[PDB]
Amino acid sequence: LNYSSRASAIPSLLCDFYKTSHRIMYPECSQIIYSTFTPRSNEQAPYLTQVVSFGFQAFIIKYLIHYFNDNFFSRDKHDVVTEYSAFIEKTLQLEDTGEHIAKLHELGYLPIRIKAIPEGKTVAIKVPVMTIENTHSDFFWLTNYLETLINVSLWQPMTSASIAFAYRTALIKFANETCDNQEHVPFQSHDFSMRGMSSLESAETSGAGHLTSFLGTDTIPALSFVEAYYGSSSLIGTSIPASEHSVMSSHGVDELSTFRYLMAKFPHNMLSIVSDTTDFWHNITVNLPLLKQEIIARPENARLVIRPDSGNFFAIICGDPTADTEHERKGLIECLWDIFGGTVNQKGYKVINPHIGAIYGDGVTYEKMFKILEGLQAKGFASSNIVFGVGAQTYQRNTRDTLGFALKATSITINGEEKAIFSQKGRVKVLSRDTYVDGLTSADDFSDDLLELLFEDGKLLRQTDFDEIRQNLLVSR
Amino acid sequence: LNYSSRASAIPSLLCDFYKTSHRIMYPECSQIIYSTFTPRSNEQAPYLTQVVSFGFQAFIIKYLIHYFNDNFFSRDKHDVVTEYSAFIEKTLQLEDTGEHIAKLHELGYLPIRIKAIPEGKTVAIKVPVMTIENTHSDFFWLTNYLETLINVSLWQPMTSASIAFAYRTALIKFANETCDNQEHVPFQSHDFSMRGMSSLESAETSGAGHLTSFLGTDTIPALSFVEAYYGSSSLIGTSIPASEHSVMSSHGVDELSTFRYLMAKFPHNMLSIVSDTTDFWHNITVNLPLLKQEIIARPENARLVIRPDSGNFFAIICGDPTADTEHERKGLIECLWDIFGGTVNQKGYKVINPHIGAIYGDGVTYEKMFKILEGLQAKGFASSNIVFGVGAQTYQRNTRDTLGFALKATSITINGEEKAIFKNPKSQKGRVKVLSRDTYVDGLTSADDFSDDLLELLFEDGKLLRQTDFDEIRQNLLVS
Ligand SMILES: NC(=O)c1cccnc1
Ligand SMILES: NC(=O)c1cccnc1
Ligand SMILES: NC(=O)c1cccnc1
Ligand SMILES: NC(=O)c1cccnc1
Repeated sequence: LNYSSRASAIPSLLCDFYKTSHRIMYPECSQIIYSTFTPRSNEQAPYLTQVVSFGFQAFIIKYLIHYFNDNFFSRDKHDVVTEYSAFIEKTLQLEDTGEHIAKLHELGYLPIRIKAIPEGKTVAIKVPVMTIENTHSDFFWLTNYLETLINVSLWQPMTSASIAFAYRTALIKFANETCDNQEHVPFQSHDFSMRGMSSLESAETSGAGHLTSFLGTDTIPALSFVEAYYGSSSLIGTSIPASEHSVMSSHGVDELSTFRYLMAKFPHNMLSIVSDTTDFWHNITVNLPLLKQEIIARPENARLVIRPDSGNFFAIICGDPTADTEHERKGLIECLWDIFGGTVNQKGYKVINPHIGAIYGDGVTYEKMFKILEGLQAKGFASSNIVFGVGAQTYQRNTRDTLGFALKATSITINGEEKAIFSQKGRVKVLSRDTYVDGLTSADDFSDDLLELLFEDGKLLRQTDFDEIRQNLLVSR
Repeated sequence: LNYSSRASAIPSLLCDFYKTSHRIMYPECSQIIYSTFTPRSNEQAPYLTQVVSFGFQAFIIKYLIHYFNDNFFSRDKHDVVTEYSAFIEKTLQLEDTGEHIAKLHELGYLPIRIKAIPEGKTVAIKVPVMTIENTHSDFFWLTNYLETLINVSLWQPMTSASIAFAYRTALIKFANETCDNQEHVPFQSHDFSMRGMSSLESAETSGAGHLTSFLGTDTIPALSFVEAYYGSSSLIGTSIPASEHSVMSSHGVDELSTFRYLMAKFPHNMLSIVSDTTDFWHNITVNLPLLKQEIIARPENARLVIRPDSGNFFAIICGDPTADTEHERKGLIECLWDIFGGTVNQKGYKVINPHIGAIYGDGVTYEKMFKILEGLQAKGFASSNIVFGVGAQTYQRNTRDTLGFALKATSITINGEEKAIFKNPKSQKGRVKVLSRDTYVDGLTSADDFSDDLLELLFEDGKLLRQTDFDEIRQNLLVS
């Protein structure tokens, strides 16, 4: 959209250094490189059984169209080539005249053709999600030249999106046993991760990935990102006012006043109050009873949400048999049940008085979330009683090997002959969610391909919005 | 910095959402918020015993100066404020006039004062590396508001630089035991990580951190990133021509031909050839002897470097005693020793013929690198015989909890009184002064001394007050 960052990365050198040397290492009369992008393995995260296609549109627009147009094709040819040549002389000591860079510049666009799975659709592990190839014989080198830029910018949004989807899967499973409806699920995983992401750019694409399965986020720039590259008719994401530790302790030690003060500031909004700044169980067992009348007086769409931020994840929410105190043996959810109202649903699980709520957002991971819900189900509490603030220990603590993303070349054309290069071999076609076929030539029939032409020769050929992406994911279930 | 990328982040909403609700939550007559950025623990990575200060200068310039000048202060004001109000309107159903945003805009600069450890200096775990506060009473909320952007963009460069330092420390330690000199050390950790970083921005700052201790990198944007924000007189980074699997297999299964083809293409440069596309040990035990004559004829400055990319990291390099074949029972390094020349140095370790080299860059981690070097020294091989391609399993496989980074507010001024704020569910209180490398004092007020503070004033009221270049950073780190 209408803002801008100053950049240093040279468009024609947006790669691993060694890719500059590959053009002349290729056989003579090389014409076409065909490559595949694949989530090859989930042994490091077996709960990720579906890979959610997400991020391509943003990547195409930001880098392949805008970054190259703004900083390469728009600039003067002589300056761009002289910079490339000069770099290769200082760093490495060889004469590269950059004549291939100039030829590309004269072309005016990337002779690149990309097919990808529609965003919001999902595929099994080991199924290709993207293919790329060059469309002009002189630029065989360009396909793999772009390998570095492709997955430095795409593996994170898909891993985030696929993690979000797996969370929702677990949350729906629990709602089917403990809850009469699933109205709470779009809000049950709230993105907390921004401050712990490795950079703002990683915060936008990972946050955007979370928004494909959930409405709750604290990463405002992820909202702005989804709006700039995808768009939707309704609100992209939602959030609530919430206190932080500095706010609580700046009000001193009488937290009974601070609770009351903060609740007056947000009379008609949902409001989270971090409650462990001084003495958590004092807040829960002493001040919450004193506030009960004021709590239940607030409108239902303005519930007070209690946020612990310390102690063992399971014991705080579900309780510790190892005692000393019953409040510690019962845990937060049972304590709120004792204090405030509640009902029992058709499925037979306790639902807390909807005037009070609870959020745990302290290093939340998938197995911690799962254990907590298993804990609550065992005590007879509906899974809708807890919200999870999901942070960097979920969305930052990944690598390209979480789902095993690799962009590997699988077919080459030399002197008019196409040969498979060595998983997959040759050109690929995706038949369903969990099956694909390879060993294909460019003459074969791709009519029934799930991979959809996306970008070719500088043009975005097919555009989606975030409403379509989210609908595609509903159907995926 | 003569390029630009298109941006989506709204300057005045560039934060955790709940920070927008915090301004009206603070006590009335709040004036100054003072915060510290501290690496509190290395329990998750005990090999990181020192924190390398790195990344502040670039962050200040890119974001606190350029991004806010380009996208906020230079913009309209009515448009900038209306955008903020409308967002608050959509998302909180609350009516915020955006006056505080307008007051910021009328000010023309961030009323912000920042002290930091000079870049390249080093600090013990648990010592604050940066403090920030507001310089204008109306803008207490601004300190709070910037917490999210500060560590979304600063913990990674410091963690990468701190990892690089720990690597170099280990390599120097081994070079001291096994090697006559340590000229090999600046190239022994080569940055492979770019494709495995989570974004280009993270690749730039992590790669920059790597370049503070090492010259070898494949992350071209990390070089030009260092160029733009720091500058350097000496060489920032270097690399060599090297093949990839797609190059090898497009030539087919006759790799002996391919080797000859590739080394003919780069007769006057060092050249790495990935060697496991079809049959690794066939290339090692058959093709390398057939090429020995051709290899050793190449110039000093143009060695061939063999790149394994599969198998067990230790077994490939150091050998597997349980293995069924003699070449596998010894390592790649002993095999290269048998095939090509070698000498024994003053320290008594074998140094392979410098016409041939070896690089391992397949999921390299600090203990993996360490185990391999124990492997080679146990065999009597100098630690200089191997180069490590260090990838995303080192620089992407981190979180902010690797070094325990936390940005906490420690002092608030309310109605002209400074109060320590803290939680007791590090726990600093008040203003901090770093007395030495490994010690600081914290119960301070703004009236105290602060002479000779290791945290040195860096940015104030829109101005970068103190700037370094990449040479000073490397010099500080050498003396460290
Ligand atoms: N209470 C919150 O909204 C929050 C957001 C991000 C991180 N921690 C807490
Ligand atoms: N209870 C919640 O949905 C929620 C959302 C965001 C932050 N804290 C709590
Ligand atoms: N051999 C190399 O230069 C290299 C660079 C990046 C990743 N893998 C290998
Ligand atoms: N310095 C080296 O040996 C080397 C090997 C591979 C890639 N880059 C550098």
